[PDB]
Amino acid sequence: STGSATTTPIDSLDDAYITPVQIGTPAQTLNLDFDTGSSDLWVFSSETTASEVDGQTIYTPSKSTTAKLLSGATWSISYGDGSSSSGDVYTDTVSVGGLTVTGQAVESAKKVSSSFTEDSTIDGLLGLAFSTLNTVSPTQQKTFFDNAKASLDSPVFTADLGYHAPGTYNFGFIDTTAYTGSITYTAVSTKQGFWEWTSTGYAVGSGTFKSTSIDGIADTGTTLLYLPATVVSAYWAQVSGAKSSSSVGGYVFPCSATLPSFTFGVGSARIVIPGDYIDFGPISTGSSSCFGGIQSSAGIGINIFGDVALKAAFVVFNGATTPTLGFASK
Repeated sequence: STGSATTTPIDSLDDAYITPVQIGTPAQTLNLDFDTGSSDLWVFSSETTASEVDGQTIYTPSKSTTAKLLSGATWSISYGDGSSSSGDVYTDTVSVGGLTVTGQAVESAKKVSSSFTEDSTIDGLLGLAFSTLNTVSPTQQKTFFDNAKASLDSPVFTADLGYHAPGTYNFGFIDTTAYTGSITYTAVSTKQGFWEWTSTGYAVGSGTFKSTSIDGIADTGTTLLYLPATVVSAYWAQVSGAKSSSSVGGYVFPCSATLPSFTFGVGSARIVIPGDYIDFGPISTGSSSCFGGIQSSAGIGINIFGDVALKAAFVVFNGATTPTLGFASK
């Protein structure tokens, strides 16, 4: 089997991407944030505290003939941005892009934090990291990918995120029309439950490439590129008037600037992030200070190749017995 679904930016900045997902029978279509940095499939639901729902589409298990309470199971998750959610669990049929899993754990939110409530465009998350991170207790549950894997033509999924445009998530096949040149594969460590890999270095603009190992995660659920402070300082030093602002919470730059590109290494290959991808616009409406898309990881504990980086590539998440990542230009 295979599946193929279009993923769409939620706003003009590409702050996140949503992908329609069919849950239940008859289908209830929710728009979920596919997150390769977490491992829970959770939804706004008929159980979510009413004051915490503001425009999201909800899953109502009582209207699904295939929903079953997963008795005794609960979940609770906290993300890197300080957001959180928790609730109980159903199993139900879940389809993405024509690929169906029966008996998928669908984590129904009873509580969500304010950042979720305030984002009317995101109806929940679909985690695509390793199932070792799934938060369901007392019986940990599998991700949609892990449940689909054995049925897929190839045990892979791919992320092809657009810059200010829709893109695609494919399951079970690699669309050889979707990228240019060849795919470079690199090793993955699953020790922390992430798609964790080591970049071979970076360049700023037309500058020389610096060979240096940067361990980090491929995380579709993170907007920005978070790298070591040395790397980030070297990038922003090439932008007149850029500075780190403790009041704003990262590097800002004059909206009048033209940003340089940023290159990262994948083995001997190179992915170039155009400068425009690094512009996240005014810090507040009408400001002439703009927020940067490359930020320091120093206060996180891990480097994160988020959407800024991943949208410059065609990315293969190879879930074979020994997982690997692949990157191609496009």
